[PDB]
Amino acid sequence: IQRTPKIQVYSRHPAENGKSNFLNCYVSGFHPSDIEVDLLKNGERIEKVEHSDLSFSKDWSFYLLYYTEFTPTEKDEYACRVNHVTLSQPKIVKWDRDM
Amino acid sequence: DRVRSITLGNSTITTQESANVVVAYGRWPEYLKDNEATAEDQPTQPDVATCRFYTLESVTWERDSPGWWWKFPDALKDMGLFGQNMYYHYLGRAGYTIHVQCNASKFHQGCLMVVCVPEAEMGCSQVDGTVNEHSLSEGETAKKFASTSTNGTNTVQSIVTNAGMGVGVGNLTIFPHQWINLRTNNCATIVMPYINNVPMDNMFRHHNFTLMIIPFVPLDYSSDSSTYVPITVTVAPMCAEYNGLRLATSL
Amino acid sequence: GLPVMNTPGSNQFLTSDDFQSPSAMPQFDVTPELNIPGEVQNLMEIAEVDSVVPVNNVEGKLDTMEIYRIPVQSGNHQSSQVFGFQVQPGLDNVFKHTLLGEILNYYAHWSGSIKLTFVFCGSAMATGKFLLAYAPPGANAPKSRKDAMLGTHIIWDVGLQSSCVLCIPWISQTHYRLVQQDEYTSAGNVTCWYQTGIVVPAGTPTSCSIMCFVSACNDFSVRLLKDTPFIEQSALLQ
Amino acid sequence: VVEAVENAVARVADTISSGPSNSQAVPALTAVETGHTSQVTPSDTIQTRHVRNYHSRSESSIENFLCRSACVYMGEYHTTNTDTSKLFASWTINARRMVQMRRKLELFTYVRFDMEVTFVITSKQDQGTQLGQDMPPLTHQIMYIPPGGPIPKSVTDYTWQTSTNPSIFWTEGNAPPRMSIPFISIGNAYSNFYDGWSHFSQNGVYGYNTLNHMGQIYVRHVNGSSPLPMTSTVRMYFKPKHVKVWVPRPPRLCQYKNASTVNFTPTNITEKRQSINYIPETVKP
Amino acid sequence: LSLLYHLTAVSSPAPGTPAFWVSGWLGPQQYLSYNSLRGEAEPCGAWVWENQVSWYWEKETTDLRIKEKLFLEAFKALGGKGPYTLQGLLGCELGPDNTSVPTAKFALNGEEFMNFDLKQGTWGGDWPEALAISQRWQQQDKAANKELTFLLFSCPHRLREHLERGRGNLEWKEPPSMRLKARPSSPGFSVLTCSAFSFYPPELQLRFLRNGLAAGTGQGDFGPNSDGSFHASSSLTVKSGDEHHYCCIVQHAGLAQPLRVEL
Amino acid sequence: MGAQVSTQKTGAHIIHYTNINYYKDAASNSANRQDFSQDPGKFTEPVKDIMVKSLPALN
Repeated sequence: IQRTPKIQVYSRHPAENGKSNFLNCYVSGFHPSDIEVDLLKNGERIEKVEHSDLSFSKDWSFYLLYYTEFTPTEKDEYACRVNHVTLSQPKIVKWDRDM
Repeated sequence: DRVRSITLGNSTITTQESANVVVAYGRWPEYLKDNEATAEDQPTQPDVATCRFYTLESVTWERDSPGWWWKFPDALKDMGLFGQNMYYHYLGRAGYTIHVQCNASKFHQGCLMVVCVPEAEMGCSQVDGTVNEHSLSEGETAKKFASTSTNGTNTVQSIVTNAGMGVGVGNLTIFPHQWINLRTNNCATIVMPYINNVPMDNMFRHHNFTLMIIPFVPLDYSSDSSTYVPITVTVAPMCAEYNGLRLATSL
Repeated sequence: GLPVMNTPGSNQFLTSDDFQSPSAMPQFDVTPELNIPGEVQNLMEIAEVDSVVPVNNVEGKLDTMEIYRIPVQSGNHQSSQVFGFQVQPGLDNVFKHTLLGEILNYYAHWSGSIKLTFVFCGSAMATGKFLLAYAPPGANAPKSRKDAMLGTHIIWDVGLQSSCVLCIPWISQTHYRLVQQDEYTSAGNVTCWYQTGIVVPAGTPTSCSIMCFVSACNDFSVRLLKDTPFIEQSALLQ
Repeated sequence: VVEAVENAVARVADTISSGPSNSQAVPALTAVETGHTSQVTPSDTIQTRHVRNYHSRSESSIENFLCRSACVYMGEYHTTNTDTSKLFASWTINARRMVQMRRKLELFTYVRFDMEVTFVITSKQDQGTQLGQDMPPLTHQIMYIPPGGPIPKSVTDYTWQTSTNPSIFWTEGNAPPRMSIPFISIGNAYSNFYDGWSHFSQNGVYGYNTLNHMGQIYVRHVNGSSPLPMTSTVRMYFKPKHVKVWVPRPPRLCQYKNASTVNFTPTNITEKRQSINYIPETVKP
Repeated sequence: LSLLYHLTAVSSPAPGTPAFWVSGWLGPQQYLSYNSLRGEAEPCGAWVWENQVSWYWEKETTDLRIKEKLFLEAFKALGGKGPYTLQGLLGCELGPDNTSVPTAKFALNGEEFMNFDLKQGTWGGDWPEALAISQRWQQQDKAANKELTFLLFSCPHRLREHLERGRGNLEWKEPPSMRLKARPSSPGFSVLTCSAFSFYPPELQLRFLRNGLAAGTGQGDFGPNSDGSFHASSSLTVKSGDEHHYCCIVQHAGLAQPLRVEL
Repeated sequence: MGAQVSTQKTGAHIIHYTNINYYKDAASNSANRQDFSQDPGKFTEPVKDIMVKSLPALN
């Protein structure tokens, strides 16, 4: 009775610098009710971060999406850190400006 | 007049401080008759490999002990071939002989009640809650009563003055019972027939009767006497029958 | 058709009636009868079984087993009473929750004689003698052994046999008494005293306990069914 | 033809005369360790006269003790509402919601009997800002559904056709309805106590709710009427007959908590008094 | 078109989190949000954009509270030790013209273990836990008839109301934006990647073509946005060469024809 | 016509009634309020050896 999460970080609008954009971190396929999701700007934990409702799919696996507002820049990076019951150490996923 | 011997199978029990023998309702264990049966297959009767004496593990009577209880069956499910026949069959049926043993010197004092309660349905410590199977029985190990109210979780409300059933403990003499008075006797014997509202039943799902041992007068001695006083229980099935042979179940 | 006339009591529902009635399941084949041990035919069979009496119902011991033990010790205590109580098998606190007491509280009238068995639970080396006395109504409770010896009494000697029976005989002006007893249907009282004392050798405990059981004799009967005042609810689903 | 039947009256034992005694017979000495209850009368301890006793134990028989009708269920339902669930009454059949008959029956482990059921139905007009109407007499339908039959979804359901279910139609102002039921159980007797589980792995449901399985009752108005709201109440009464019981038990001491389990709050053994020697004085000037 | 409700209850909740919460879905996107820390439903203001005066939101508050107390009662019938999570999927979906089809399934610790049958109006399963919980829910003595009418007269009625009450909020249709790029890989290889942003209908088809011959679909990743729009992605690792030949063709309902995408 | 005549319950120190059964099921009959049988020894003396009450209980 255990399912390890699955992480996907992306952006709503295309990543060209100067334009306002939405960075999204989408976790899906995990069956505890508890999970720790945070956003990082080159390690800097973003303060203003909103979330969505904690719903589940038809296989009774939960999914949750965090979204933040930003603007892309060639210099800075973005990442999503997650601590979980299945994870021995928190996973950090680096945001690709294409995926 | 106070010496007695009981032989069953390849086992025998002797006593020199017996009071008498209680037959639960004047009925001895019997086999099932043709004009009262319902299952059509031919039953098996081991008749000497299951009808014999098994000894449980002992408990230690201390100065402040509330009491103990065991459930039957499910206390003999690991006892030789009587336990194996339980795992392979769907229906079973048997009577019992119970022998309780506790000896002390002429300088000790105390009094125990030994009682067999049919269908001792027990209540939970949380009124809107449910008990566990582990909370009701532990096989060969005894469960313990308490002196005050228990809180726990999924446990039996085991204050001894209510006997875990919501009744007055002083009225349990309505059931088949004996007393052990340390100044009079050192053993108790009860012969119990098969009691149920159906002719046969499954032995893993239904606890037929409960054996309770409760000290009404606490144990006492003075200043050089033995402090360790154990109690031992020994049970023998009688007229055992089984029906419904298939592969072995698992728990 | 046939001329008839309706009498008073028509179209009423009396709880204690017994008339024939139509069956809702015609020609239903019931399960055969099984011969189960322990069949009951009369509630008087239950009241004839002994049950332990909570004589020590004092403050602070109502929820412990100590409520069942009468204390008794060695030494000079011939001036102090062992115990005493009223004979009210359905009203007194010491009797109303026993088997006999719980059966009587379903009725209004009772009659017959009672049995009180007493068991001594000391060591095998202790000896003693007791005086158990019953006094019919008409005077106050005896306050010494000299007064108590005037009623119906037995002198109990402790030995190999550990139990002694005091039989309370039916002595009354009416044929029945009320389960809810008043001054007019009093029954008397019972008391216990030291007759000779308790003597023990060295190496034994000096304190001991006595227990008391109650039951009914074979001339006992009850009548006038009623509801019992011990159980109650405030709403359904209970 | 006429056949005469004889009934044997059974009275209590008489008292025989006894005189003084000095011997080795000791009826007053015994041993309670044997689990045996002594059978001694006053004739063995005192001097008694001879009495011819005429008292009878007729009212303590099991039949006369249990053959009394008592309430086991009480329910309400409306003629019109905005819920569609208050328009009928329905419940599962058992004698465990009211404490009097429950405690009376629980004095025994196994019971077997037939039953006589009686219903008491009363209506009333709900309080409102405007009364005054002319409504014909109300008629009520009572349907018994054995375990496994279809369930009504509303008060206008096809299931009310009662093609095979037994049903009762009753008009107000008449005698209360009544019907007899035989002993309907798959076992050889009803069980008030069951120390077991429902599943062979020793888990699931524990206790009495594993063995009840005897159907439900539904009750409705048949008029579909009443421009002004009204309310009806139904009470059910059971009365066993041709009774047999087995394995007496000690009476219930603690109060009940729910209908399914036997759970309880710990209670005292009895009430207190001043001392172990206290008896009140009643002969005072 | 189908109305659905996802209900979740936990036995040992974390501090600050509700012990029971519900989410409503009218097809592909959500329109309801409920929890036990507040006790009332909340819309999104994007389906009817009109607060029905206490007759659509005070009507759902009651049955959601009933479900809350039922799911919380469902935990006192389990004698086990470890924590528990109870999930429920309840709703309906209308047929061709009439005759809605209902749905009621439940799962314990991530395994579907019981459902609700209508001809008897009872909850049912085969595990011991299913029977215990179903017995405790039926002892509530009014719960069977209430859910039995929740699934045959309330949700189909709400569905027929919703299909024409905010009808303009059902033709959400946006053409997705294509961003096809490439990035390095292991020596000799390179990863192409074609994405799609802000497309309302969830259905979307992607594929890789070498010059005019399809080379597969790769791996399709899907992710919702914080407004209802969706994001799709596909990638393919190929040789270092031919990277100027590939043209991923994307077809979408918001597109009039399968527009080709060029690097 | 299948009539049963039996004595009524009176006291001590024209007295019988008549009954007819009308239904085909025995569950429809009246109660058996006139059966008076006793057996206390089943619960009061459930011992294997007899105790004669005049001799000592033990030895």
